[PDB]
Amino acid sequence: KHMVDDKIHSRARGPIQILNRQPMEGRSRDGGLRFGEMERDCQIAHGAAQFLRERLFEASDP
Amino acid sequence: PPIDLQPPRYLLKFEQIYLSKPTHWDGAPSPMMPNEARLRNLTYSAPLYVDITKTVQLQTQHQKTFIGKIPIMLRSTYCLLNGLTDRDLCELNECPLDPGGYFIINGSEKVLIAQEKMATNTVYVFAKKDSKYAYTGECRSCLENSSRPTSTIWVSMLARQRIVATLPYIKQEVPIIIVFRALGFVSDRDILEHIIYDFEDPEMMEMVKPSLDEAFVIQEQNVALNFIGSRGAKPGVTKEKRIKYAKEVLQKEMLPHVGVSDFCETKKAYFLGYMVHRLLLAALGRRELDDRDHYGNKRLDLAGPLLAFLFRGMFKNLLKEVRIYAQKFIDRGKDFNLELAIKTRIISDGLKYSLATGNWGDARAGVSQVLNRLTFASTLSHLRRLNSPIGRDGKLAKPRQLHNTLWGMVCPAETPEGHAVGLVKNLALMAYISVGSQPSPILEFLEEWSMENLEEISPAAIADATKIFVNGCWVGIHKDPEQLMNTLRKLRRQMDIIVSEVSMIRDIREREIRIYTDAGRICRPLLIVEKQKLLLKKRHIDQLKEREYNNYSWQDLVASGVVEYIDTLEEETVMLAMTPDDLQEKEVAYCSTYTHCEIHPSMILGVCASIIPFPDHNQSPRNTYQSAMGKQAMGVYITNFHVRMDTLAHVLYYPQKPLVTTRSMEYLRFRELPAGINSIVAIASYTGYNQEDSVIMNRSAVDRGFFRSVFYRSYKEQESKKGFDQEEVFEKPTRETCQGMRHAIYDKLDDDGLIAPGVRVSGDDVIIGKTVTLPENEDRRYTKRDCSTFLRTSETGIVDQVMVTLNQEGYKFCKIRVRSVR
Amino acid sequence: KPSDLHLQTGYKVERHMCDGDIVIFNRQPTLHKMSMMGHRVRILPWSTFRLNLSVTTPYNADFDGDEMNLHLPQSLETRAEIQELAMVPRMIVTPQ
Amino acid sequence: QPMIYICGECHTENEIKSRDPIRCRECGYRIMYKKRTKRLVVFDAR
Amino acid sequence: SLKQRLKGKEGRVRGNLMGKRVDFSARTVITPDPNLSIDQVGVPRSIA
Amino acid sequence: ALETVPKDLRHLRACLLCSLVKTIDQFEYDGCDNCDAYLQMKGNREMVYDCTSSSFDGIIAMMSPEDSWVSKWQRVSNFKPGVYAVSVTGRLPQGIVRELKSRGVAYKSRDTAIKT
Amino acid sequence: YARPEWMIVTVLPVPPLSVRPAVRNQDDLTHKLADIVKINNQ
Amino acid sequence: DPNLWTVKCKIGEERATAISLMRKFIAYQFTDTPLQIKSVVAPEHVKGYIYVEAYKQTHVKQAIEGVGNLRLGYWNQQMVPIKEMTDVLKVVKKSWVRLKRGIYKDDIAQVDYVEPSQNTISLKMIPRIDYDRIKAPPQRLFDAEKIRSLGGDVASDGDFLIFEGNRYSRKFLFKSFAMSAVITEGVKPTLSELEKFREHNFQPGDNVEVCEGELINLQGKILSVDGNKITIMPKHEDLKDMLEFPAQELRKYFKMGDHVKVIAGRFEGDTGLIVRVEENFVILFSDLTMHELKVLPRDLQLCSETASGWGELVQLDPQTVGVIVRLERETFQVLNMYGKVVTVRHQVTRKKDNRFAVALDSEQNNIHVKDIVKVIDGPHSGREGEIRHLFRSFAFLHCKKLVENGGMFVCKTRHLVLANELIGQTVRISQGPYKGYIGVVKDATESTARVELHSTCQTISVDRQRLTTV
RNA sequence: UAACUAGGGAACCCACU
Ligand SMILES: [Mg+2]
Ligand SMILES: [Zn+2]
Ligand SMILES: [Zn+2]
Repeated sequence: KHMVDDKIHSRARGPIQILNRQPMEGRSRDGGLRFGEMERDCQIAHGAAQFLRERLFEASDP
Repeated sequence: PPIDLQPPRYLLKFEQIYLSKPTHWDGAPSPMMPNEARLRNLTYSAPLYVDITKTVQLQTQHQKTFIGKIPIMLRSTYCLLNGLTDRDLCELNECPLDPGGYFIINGSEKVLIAQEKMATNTVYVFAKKDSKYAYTGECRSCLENSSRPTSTIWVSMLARQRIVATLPYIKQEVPIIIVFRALGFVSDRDILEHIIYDFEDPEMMEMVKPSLDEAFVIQEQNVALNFIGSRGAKPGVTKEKRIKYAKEVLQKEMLPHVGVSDFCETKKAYFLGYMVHRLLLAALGRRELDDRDHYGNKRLDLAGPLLAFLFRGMFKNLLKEVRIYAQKFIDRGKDFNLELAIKTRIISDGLKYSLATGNWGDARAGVSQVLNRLTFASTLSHLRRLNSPIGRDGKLAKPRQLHNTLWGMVCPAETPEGHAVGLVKNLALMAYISVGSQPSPILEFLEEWSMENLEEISPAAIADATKIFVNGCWVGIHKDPEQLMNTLRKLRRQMDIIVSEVSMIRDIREREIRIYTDAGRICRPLLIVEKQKLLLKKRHIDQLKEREYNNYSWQDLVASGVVEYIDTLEEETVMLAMTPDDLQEKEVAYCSTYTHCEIHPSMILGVCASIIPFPDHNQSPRNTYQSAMGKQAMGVYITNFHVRMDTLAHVLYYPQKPLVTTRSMEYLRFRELPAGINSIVAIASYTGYNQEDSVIMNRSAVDRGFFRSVFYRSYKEQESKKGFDQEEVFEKPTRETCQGMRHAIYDKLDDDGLIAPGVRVSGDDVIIGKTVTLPENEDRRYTKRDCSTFLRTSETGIVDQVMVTLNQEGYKFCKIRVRSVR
Repeated sequence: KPSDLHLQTGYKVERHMCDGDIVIFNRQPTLHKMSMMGHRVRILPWSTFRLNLSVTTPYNADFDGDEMNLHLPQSLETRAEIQELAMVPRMIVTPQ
Repeated sequence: QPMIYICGECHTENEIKSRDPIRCRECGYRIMYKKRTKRLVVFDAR
Repeated sequence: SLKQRLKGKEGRVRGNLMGKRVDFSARTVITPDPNLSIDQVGVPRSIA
Repeated sequence: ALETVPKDLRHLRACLLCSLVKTIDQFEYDGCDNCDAYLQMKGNREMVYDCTSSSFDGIIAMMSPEDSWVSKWQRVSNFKPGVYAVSVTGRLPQGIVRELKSRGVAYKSRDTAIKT
Repeated sequence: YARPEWMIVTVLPVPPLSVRPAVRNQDDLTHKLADIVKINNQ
Repeated sequence: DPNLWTVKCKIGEERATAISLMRKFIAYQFTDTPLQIKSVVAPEHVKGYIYVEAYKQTHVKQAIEGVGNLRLGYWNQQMVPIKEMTDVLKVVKKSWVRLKRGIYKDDIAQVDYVEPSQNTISLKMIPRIDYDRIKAPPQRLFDAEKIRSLGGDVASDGDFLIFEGNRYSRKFLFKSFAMSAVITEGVKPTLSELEKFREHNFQPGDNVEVCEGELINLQGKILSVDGNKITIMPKHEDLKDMLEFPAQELRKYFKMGDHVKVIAGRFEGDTGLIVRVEENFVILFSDLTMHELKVLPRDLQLCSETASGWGELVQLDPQTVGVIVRLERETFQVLNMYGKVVTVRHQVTRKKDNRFAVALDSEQNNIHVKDIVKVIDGPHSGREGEIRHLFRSFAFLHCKKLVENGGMFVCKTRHLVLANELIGQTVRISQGPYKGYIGVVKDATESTARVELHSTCQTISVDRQRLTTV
């Protein structure tokens, strides 16, 4: 049952939640992916602090 | 109990129940076919009538008063399509391939997952190695056909060597000798007669001696019951009303399975003596400890016990509401109106909520799951699924492991490999859960033979004879255990008195014989081996090949004394031949004392592990992973899929039966609704696109229809007649008239706001034109707002078919099934 | 209208990404720093992320229905940052 | 202007109105099936 | 409550401040390809 | 007895003298159940409207005034059991008060309300 | 910065509409604040 | 002495509970099951629970047995404390009334005629009805012609009228209602209700002087506030101590040259600076205009916020746009492109503003919104204003010096100087590689068009020269 | 002579890793 048209999604500045101005959840509501805690740790490890600022502030909810 | 109200008294009593056929209505009584109940999101539920009798005395009876609607699982004896021929089912748009066993609740197909539990009324000895107790006994005592739940008594030895008891509704650790004195047994010699059955082993008497010497201060029944009533969950006022609360606890709270009556003092005393004696044997090690995971120690609550446990509380709540109504309408002096007394929503909406949601109460969840209709294998495997009640995310392994007593009753391979390994299981093929019968013919048969009851014995002849139990409760003693077990088996190989499901177990090392007649035990049929020969002779195969002619069924072979159902307790006392061609021929002999023979070893597997070719040649994690994937394969999941408005239907163009098949696929009907295509694989390193678990496919084969599937998705929407402030209605919305209308194509819609079938739609195309009115259209020029369901974005396809109907509420209601080939 | 599609120096144009753009590619669970690395975009027809074979081992990604997450760096500054720190040639040898 | 629906079990066809309760005339069957569209369909035979 | 709005793994600190939903991101299945370099990913057109 | 107890909630009136709460039917048919011999409102409706109150606050079902501290605070201990009012708005005319004082009954007000 | 008499909430801050939303439909925090102000007026 | 015990009861049925307990006391006062309690209290305003006077809790439980209305207080009882038992029986306490029940709850009713039978009074009300049109509501005037048009239960006597449940109106409702069904004490209507039919305001931070006493001419800033005798704590000039003054001794004095606002009267809402402080006439100039505003000293306050003083594009009709210059209660004052200030209703339409629109001046230079332009011709020739909105041939100019219309006027732009069809149409690709495919046009341009193909799962774009409709 | 944005949550269940 796991087809790739059912699983593909991308997103760019689409619908935004009302409780906080972060993107939606899930591909059915055109939501974006979660940049979770472990990715925050991994980008600390890279030392990409401008990329980490771009993810966690600018391209999520400025 | 018949409820009584004190003024002239009157009592209500309910005596004879009536269960009609499922029927919908406002409207006239008409038989609701279950596919109609699936399509209009109805609830396939039969109404439930009962007669009333009231005495005020001035009695009046009230025949066939409507209690309420209870749901019916399909292919029952009270469904409409019981026993119908396959032509008749295909006239009803129901397929004959569907096994039933699921409820239709609001059009949704629900499956009651069988829930494991510890076996009731059975003494267990466990070791809390972390607590202050060395060995703790317990007995989850629960009387059959009793509205009250189980009430576990604990009898536990302290680790330091006194023995105490945790009783129900009593918060302190009561000593054992206090409870025996509180049952009217004042002598230490008499209590020691009820506990230790031999006075010639001084070691066990020396071990019970400190617990006996704890409570030599309290000697009277009065003082003992006073100490029982001290530190209750409901504490006592004085000497008065605390003697009665303690008498109530010893009468009605501990051990209801040995009886709740005034003469049941000594029976309860004998069974508590048995609990303390088994705890002493565990503290000696003369009997081993008990396993929590042995499946002779468990029961399976199926839909019968689950709906019974639900209906106890809901019928009691309906009685409580009738009592509230009668308390209101006697104090006005008038007479109550009984049809307004019994409100039907408390007995029907509760069943509908507990089956529709799965929150099993007003407690636990996940009991009624939505039926999985991707594959016929997934549908069968969802109807044969057991749920361990142990919660998830536990770091321990012993409730999850494959215990030895899962042999033949439950599949070893099939389990969800996520965080529910081993907890959720799938039943084996020939295993069958005993639906349970009444113990009373067995008790009459035992009193017919020379069994001596507990209220008529000396406590001296107990240890030289075998203690005999029925459903846990100890019914007496018998002197000659052989020729009793031969007689009970001789009656089960004939079905004279004892039902085939009922199980005898002679414990031979410790002199016990226990007969279980519970509802929930899990058995499987085995052949029967006299001296070293099967009883399955050639004439049975000759009469059994010629079925539909001789009318010689399986049940005639159970009646012939050839096969019989063995449960898990009785597997501990059986010598089981694997196959007859090896294990009745003389060799350097292994045992030569076989009692039963396995029918075929392939029947130890589940329904999804039966479709695996050569699964003994695989590795066992691979068998588990295929058991997961076989529930997910696309295929023709049902025969009437063109009628069904299922959400997410995956069907396949050209499914094939396997060239390499098992014999057991003939019985799952996998060659009739298959899932997958025979393909000429090659196992080759190649260009490098089959690298790390991927496969190279043939484009020309795929262009010839190879695994080209088709994915259906339905879309339901109804309008809502409300209090005039917002009013949905299906219509084609207009840009100049409607407000908030999203930028999409609305000329695909027809004149009623729906798509005609055979129309291409894509992502964010409208499928249902629906407009809801706006209350401030007068409070200008801008009226009713768009509330439309679009096609699900990043999907596309042709609208397969559209049905238009009325719902349960009488409101217009449309379903649209949209087809997309894959 | 075509009158405001003119471009003078200083406008931004949010254009669809082409070949040679840099993306961040990771797999939950991101255990170490080579579970989230920077790739260059190649536009291929069918609807999957075709990625190479030797990058399976840091990702622990065995293509049997694994799906990966692809982040795009929006500024040009963070694009140069990913190119100079988190490229998979610069993450061949691990520090652990 | 009326929409033609196929009467479920009856398999006959009938008109329908806006704000009309959904009932067959033959036996009052509640499930209607909307007829196939009148515009053209064309399939690439691939 | 407010303390229950903040205290969870799904709360404000961990659930929204630490790990948050991001724009400009895609998620699809990977399939192998040996005909492109180790720092190239072949993304679809409808993602791009 | 039960004859003192009001039959319904409609037109409940408290007396001006002893704050006895009864319906207008019971004042019309029985007078005052404590001191009608000093007031004589039985057989006259206008005497009831002059001698009972249309505004009262709080009721007391005085069952045993011989052993009640509430009867000590409300000064109704020497009376009969019945339904009494805590606060009574109203006043007798000067003719009735002077006639009661000529019979040795000084009129103490049952208006025990804290007026601001 | 931190005074012990300020720990006793003698005036309760009610947060704005950005914190608790409205979607016609109220927030759970608005229901509990309704309990606050109802018992306060009582 | 016995004590009082709280027993929870049914709400609204506490008086009947005391009546039933008194009947139960008299019915069993000679029997062998006596009520050993002493009294039962059900107050006038305490709603939800009653009081039992007894020496024991067990006497209360054995006395309330058989009473269903107290069943939520049957298991446990709570004693009123000893110091608090007097708080039980403690009671506190052409006109206008407000009706108690019905749809006219707490609405202002003018008491027209007091009927001396002491049952009802005639009340003049404003009808909260929908004139039998929605029901098969705010206060608005009684429209007799609408209820003669819509029909129903209606009877006309010229201006006198009977309608809809025996409602009596004339010219304005005149209906009888009970004195116990109205509150004849504590209404106090306002001035808008007079058209339909001292005070102290000290604020923290304001400056006040002392007019009388030994502490005279001490000016200090206000810390706290109370009702009548405030006992204020003013921070005076050159005094570290906090003195005490009531409200009758103080007065809102303000030094010349400060932020002032007006609290009430004709001059409210307006701000400014005061100029010269007389004995009581305090003259000021506003932040908006330079008109002399003379106020009482009590009608001033000290507030440091900037004045408010808005300016939207609304459509007077689809031929002529307008610009709002004044926000009012029920109307807008709107300045169109003609220059004619009009007064229109709230229910004009909001036009989409073109913030990138281009216009030409008299000297053929490109001008836009927010441009400071001089007027060299027309009726407004000589002024200089900022462009706020644009039309095909008109431009609206704002000027903070020009006090008329909030600064807005209009000039023609040539008197200034700077200082698809194919959508949703089934097409057939008749040329190219996709030739012969039937699809539906999703998007379309001058050049190309996106076609949802009926056959494949894909939407592709082709030229319009390649498409042929059905 | 083109009127241009999106709206909830909470629980359970299943699946993927
Ligand atoms: Mg994988
Ligand atoms: Zn028909
Ligand atoms: Zn009196």
